[PDB]
Amino acid sequence: ETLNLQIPSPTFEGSTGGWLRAAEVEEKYAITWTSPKEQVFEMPTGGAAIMRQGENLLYLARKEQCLALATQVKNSFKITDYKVYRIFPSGEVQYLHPKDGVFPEKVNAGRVGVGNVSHSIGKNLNPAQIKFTSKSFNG
Amino acid sequence: HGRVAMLAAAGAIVQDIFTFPGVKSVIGDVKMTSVHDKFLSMEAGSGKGDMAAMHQLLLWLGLLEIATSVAIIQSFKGETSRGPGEFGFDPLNFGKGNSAGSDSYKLKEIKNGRLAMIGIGGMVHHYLLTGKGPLQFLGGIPNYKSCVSHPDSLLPWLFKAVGPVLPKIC
Amino acid sequence: NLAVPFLKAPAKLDSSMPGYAGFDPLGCSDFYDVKWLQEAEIKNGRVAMLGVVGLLVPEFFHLPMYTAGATPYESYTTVPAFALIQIFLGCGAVEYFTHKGKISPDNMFDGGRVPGEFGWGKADMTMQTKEIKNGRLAMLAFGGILHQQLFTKMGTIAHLTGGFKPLTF
Amino acid sequence: SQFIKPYNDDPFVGNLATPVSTSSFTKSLLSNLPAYRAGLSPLLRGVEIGLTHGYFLVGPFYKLGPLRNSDVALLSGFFSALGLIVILVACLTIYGVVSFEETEAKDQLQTAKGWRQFTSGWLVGSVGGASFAYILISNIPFLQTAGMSML
Amino acid sequence: AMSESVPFLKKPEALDSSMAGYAGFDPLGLSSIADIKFLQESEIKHCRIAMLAAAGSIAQDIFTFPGVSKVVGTAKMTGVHDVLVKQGAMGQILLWTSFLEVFGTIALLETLDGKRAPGDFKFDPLGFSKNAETAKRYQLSEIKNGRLAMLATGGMVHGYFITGKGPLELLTNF
Amino acid sequence: VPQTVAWSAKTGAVMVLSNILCIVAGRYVIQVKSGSFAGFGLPELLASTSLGHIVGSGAILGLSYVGVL
Amino acid sequence: LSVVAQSKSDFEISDGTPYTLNVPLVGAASFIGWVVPTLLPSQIALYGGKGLSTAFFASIGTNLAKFPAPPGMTDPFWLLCFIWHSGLFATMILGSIGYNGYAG
Ligand code: CLA
Ligand code: CLA
Ligand SMILES: CCCCCCCCCCCCCCCCCC(=O)OC[C@H](CO[C@@H]1O[C@H](CO)[C@H](O)[C@H](O)[C@H]1O)OC(=O)CCCCCCCCCCCCCCCCC
Ligand SMILES: CC1=C(C#C/C(C)=C/C=C/C(C)=C/C=C/C=C(C)/C=C/C=C(\C)C#CC2=C(C)C[C@@H](O)CC2(C)C)C(C)(C)C[C@H](O)C1
Ligand SMILES: CC1=C(C#C/C(C)=C/C=C/C(C)=C/C=C/C=C(C)/C=C/C=C(C)/C=C/C2=C(C)CCCC2(C)C)C(C)(C)C[C@H](O)C1
Ligand SMILES: CC1=C(C#C/C(C)=C/C=C/C(C)=C/C=C/C=C(C)/C=C/C=C(C)\C=C\C2=C(C)CCCC2(C)C)C(C)(C)C[C@H](O)C1
Repeated sequence: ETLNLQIPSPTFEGSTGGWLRAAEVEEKYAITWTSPKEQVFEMPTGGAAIMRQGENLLYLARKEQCLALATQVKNSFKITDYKVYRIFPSGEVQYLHPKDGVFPEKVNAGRVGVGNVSHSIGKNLNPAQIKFTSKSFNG
Repeated sequence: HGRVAMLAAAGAIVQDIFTFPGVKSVIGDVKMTSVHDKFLSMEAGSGKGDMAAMHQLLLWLGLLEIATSVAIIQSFKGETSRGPGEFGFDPLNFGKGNSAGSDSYKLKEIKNGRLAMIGIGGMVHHYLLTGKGPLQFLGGIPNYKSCVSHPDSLLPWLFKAVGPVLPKIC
Repeated sequence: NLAVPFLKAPAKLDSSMPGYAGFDPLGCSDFYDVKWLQEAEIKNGRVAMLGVVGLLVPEFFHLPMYTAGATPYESYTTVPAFALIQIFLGCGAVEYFTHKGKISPDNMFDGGRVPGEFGWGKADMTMQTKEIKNGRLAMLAFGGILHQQLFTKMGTIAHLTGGFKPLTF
Repeated sequence: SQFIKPYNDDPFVGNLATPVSTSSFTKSLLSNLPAYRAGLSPLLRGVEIGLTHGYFLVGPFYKLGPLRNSDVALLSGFFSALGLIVILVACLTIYGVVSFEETEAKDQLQTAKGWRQFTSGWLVGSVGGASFAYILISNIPFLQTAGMSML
Repeated sequence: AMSESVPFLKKPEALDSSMAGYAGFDPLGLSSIADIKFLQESEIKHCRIAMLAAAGSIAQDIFTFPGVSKVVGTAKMTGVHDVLVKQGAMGQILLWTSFLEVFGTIALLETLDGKRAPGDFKFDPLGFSKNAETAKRYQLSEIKNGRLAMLATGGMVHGYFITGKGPLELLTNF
Repeated sequence: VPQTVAWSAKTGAVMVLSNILCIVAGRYVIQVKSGSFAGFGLPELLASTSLGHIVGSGAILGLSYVGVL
Repeated sequence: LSVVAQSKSDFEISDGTPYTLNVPLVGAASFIGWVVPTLLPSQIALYGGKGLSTAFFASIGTNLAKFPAPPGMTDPFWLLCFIWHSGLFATMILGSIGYNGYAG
């Protein structure tokens, strides 16, 4: 499961669009995927890179940058083998996506619903009713 | 500072004693810091004339000094096991095999240097107000009674609280 | 090599070659084929050898057809220019004949044609050396005599036998 | 041959290794500047930077300031530089108060004590360098003009 | 590891006792800025030119060639340059020394690569350096009178800029 | 105004020289096409003589300008 | 700054690529390769009968005679200086391209 740090990185010549000091002091994101070919893709941060046949590994500053690449890698290269990690400067590597092995748009058992409100959106409480009260506006 | 001051103190005394041939027909009757001024009024760049006396001193002292600049910079960063003041200058064997000299003779050098700093400072200020120069000042132990008319220096502002705030016995 | 001793031996030339002296300081032999280079040196030499006489003899005697101009150099501006045009095309015919249609570096030397040889014979290495060195000399002499007649605006031997005025322009 | 490469072998860091960024000439200048030179205390780094900055500060104030056409031009220019130096030192002090937690480390610039060392050196050097420029301009007529004394 | 000429300085890193004329004199560190072998070729070139320059100053005092007084009336040291640019002498010497410099430039590239020693043009027609021991002392003496002639050439031409006399006429007319 | 001269055989000579010069150059430097008897056609000949009349016209006008004629 | 020779120092044009700048050879060849053609004279008031290098080399000395004084706006020094350096920079650029890249 854990990120194998030794996975080779796509051939890239560098850009100014990569990550800055906040990645090495706050958090960094990584994406791995399997490629059947040695083909050119577009980096979210700049120009074009070449993914090596087999396993690739990137580091990006934002979670959205890893998923924007994942969207492109699945829409033009039909790679669905992508795993996104969060990396803290303490060395802790946090697996992110897909969170339970199944993509979010597919249902899975053992997923608990967060944020679900039992009524429709028009049935919320008026702000005056919950003024100087801790009660939440969602009923 | 001590070596320059020893040279300046001996220089002021001996300048009062005599002068080299032909110096008197050029500078005239100036005595100490004023002679520095007099040459500089007659030298290219600073003044207008056919002389380069203080400038030649600056040229060769400055060549030596940039050399010592590199020596001090090397000695500061620990790249050299050289002591302070040691330039290897000891042509006559006085330290009997070490140019640095003995502990006693460097203690002598430092102490005479400190004395000469004080002494040449005294001589410069005694000239700046009496105008007498070392040996006339030491002879004229009653002083301010009759003093030599001597020019304002190249830093005349410094002699502006003498009359207005200070007594100005002269 | 041996000519310019503070440089390396060219190592593209050898004492086998007719006029070899080890003199290739700029290393032109490295960048161009040496058969073509030899070829060009022999040809330039022979043309300039004819040119030295071409500047010398018309001073004494100019053909009755023409008018001699002022100097044998300046004579090309006073002979009919179509005469020089026919010289140019005649020399071109000789080039396309003596070379059997081969007029380029890739084309020459294909059947093993030796640079100097045009079929007038085979000569000793010494004899080929004589031709080369005399050719080199007449190249330098052609430069000297042409610019001499150009600057003096007078003939070569008349200038030499008469007061040897410096060349000035 | 290729002159541009990823920065420190990392293709995905936000920088490039260009001749301006990483030539031997650049590395030399950066490594030998007082901010980055080895064997320098933060106080000494401040002094060398301060002497440099204070010295050049005097000139624009003197030549182009409001009192430039007066005989108090050099005095006004020095005091203007001194005022800027004091304002800048307040900027340095407040940066140290808000940017660095208090730790024993003092030989680095980016520490609380090391910044306080550097600020101390910079103020002393700036006043020293401005004072040196004041002395030189006061005495040398070439510097008072733009070199216009020769014409 | 201290400099011989300047006892209080560290021995210059790029400098070595194998070099002819070495005394440990580089207090400014200029042997590190430019390549030492380029500097050696430059110094030796300066040495030989200024040796000819100093000897030329001295000889032009002592005598002049036949007909030179016709062309140069009163011009003595650098005035003769100004009048012989008008005549062809200076242009001639410039052309032929520049001709030689072309092969000197090839030889400088050669000594940069490392094939040739600086200042070494294999010009020993009279076999002066055949012994192998004289060759070293000749190298040392070449650099010594080369450096001395650089200083001397400067010191005469500036003495002539002052007085107009020229070297021997400066001495004989104090 | 730059002096130019009425057509003479000297003008013809420069033109002929320039045309031949380019015909030989065109055999060497035209990258897409028996030194002159291999692959020589009308578009190669019509191009080299077009550059000859460009080079020759420039040479004639320049040699008239400076006095060589 | 500094000059690197044809022979191998440890100078690197960037992070990890050593590259021999041929500052002696390029500067010498570019200077000579531009100055010698530029010797071509011209009876134009800017040149004055000399070439561009020589009229320029003449104008360095004339303005150096009046050493403190700068050359004026209508002085030929500025035009000669700009044209000479424009060709010189171009030959240096092209010379560096030719020598460093083609290596021969
Ligand atoms: C119809 C004309 C013609 C032609 C096709 C040739 C063909 C040849 N000559 Mg010949 N040649 C000719 C006329 C000609 N020549 C004449 C009239 C002369 C003067 C007597 C020469 C002198 C000559 C020499 C000295 C050499 C050749 C060489 C060559 C060969 C290679 C060059 C080439 O293909 O042509 C290129 C040549 C021409 C198109 C005509 C050349 C006529 C000259 C150069 C007049 C040019 C004026 C101008 C200064 C040229 C500079 C160009 C630019 C500054 C304007 C080839 C066998 C060279 C070689 O490698 O030996 C085989 C060689 O070394 N030839
Ligand atoms: C201004 C002078 C000049 C010019 C025009 C050239 C031109 C050329 N060189 Mg040369 N070179 C020069 C100086 C110059 N070089 C110097 C000083 C050196 C020594 C350090 C070299 C060393 C050198 C080598 C070692 C080699 C070349 C090669 C080449 C050719 C192609 C490569 C190149 O540089 O592209 C330049 C491309 C062009 C010039 C054509 C493009 C056309 C546009 C309009 C460019 C114009 C640029 C500029 C405005 C022209 C300025 C001219 C002047 C006013 C300064 C080309 C013909 C190579 C080659 O082909 O071998 C023969 C090769 O191997 N060069
Ligand atoms: C810690 C100190 C380290 C250095 C110490 C050196 C001296 C220490 C001991 C001194 C005690 C003896 C006194 C000797 C005094 C010598 C005086 C002297 O020689 O002065 C030397 C010089 C010039 O001063 C005079 O110059 C005159 C000609 O004008 C004469 O030639 C004299 O030689 C000289 O006295 O003064 C300076 O050094 C000024 C500082 C350097 C200035 C360089 C030129 C200016 C650069 C400006 C360009 C930058 C950009 C500008 C931006 C646009 C501006 C419009
Ligand atoms: C080192 C080295 C060498 C060397 C050397 C040299 C040249 C050494 C030079 C040494 C010198 C000159 C030392 C002089 C010190 C002067 C002093 C202490 C006096 C200060 C004045 C005072 C106290 C006063 C006063 C006064 C007051 C205030 C008022 C005035 O009106 C008058 C008055 C005078 C009374 C050599 C070459 C030998 C080789 C050797 O192998 C190594
Ligand atoms: C302009 C012009 C032309 C000309 C010309 C010519 C021929 C010009 C030549 C100029 C030259 C060669 C000047 C050299 C100056 C040497 C110096 C300053 C060295 C000083 C040594 C020092 C400071 C000390 C050194 C040292 C000492 C002992 C003490 C410390 C140690 C050390 C540092 C080693 C012409 C021909 C066109 C004519 C025209 O009409 C005018
Ligand atoms: C050439 C030139 C010039 C010049 C110049 C020069 C050379 C100026 C030199 C000035 C100097 C060296 C002054 C000395 C000051 C030392 C002092 C005041 C010590 C004071 C007091 C005490 C109590 C010491 C006490 C001490 C003792 C008793 C023992 C206890 C400890 C201690 C406290 C350390 C100008 C400027 C005139 C311009 C002119 O145009 C050209």
